[PDB]
Amino acid sequence: NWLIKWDDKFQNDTLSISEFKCSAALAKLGPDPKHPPTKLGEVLNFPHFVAAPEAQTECGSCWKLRYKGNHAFVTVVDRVEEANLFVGGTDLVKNLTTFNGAPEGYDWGTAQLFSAYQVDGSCCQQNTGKQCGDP
Repeated sequence: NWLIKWDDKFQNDTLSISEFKCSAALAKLGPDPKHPPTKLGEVLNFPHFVAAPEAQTECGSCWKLRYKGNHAFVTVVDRVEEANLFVGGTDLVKNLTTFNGAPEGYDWGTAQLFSAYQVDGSCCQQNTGKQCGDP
């Protein structure tokens, strides 16, 4: 029963990574794992980013989301404290939750997902060593 809502925060390239509750994990999620990104725009997989609840999702984890016949791979970069809720960047959500031209999720602002599950971080461009493939 995952929901997704959208918020411009998660595609705001200019925001300091300090503004996200996953800031420590974000520091390690630049294209150089030694030189922290300072801004959200520099983090791997930007802007397919979501806030998601602690315990259910780990900071920096990669999740495959499905809506109808669409899917996306998203990095958890912040927290919301509502169970089963993702809040994603506007364009991410708009694209995931458009069905045959109708931006269902975006226009309503909340959409229910068909499914969400964590996948290997390579799906979110992280250097795990593995190939994303087709999870």
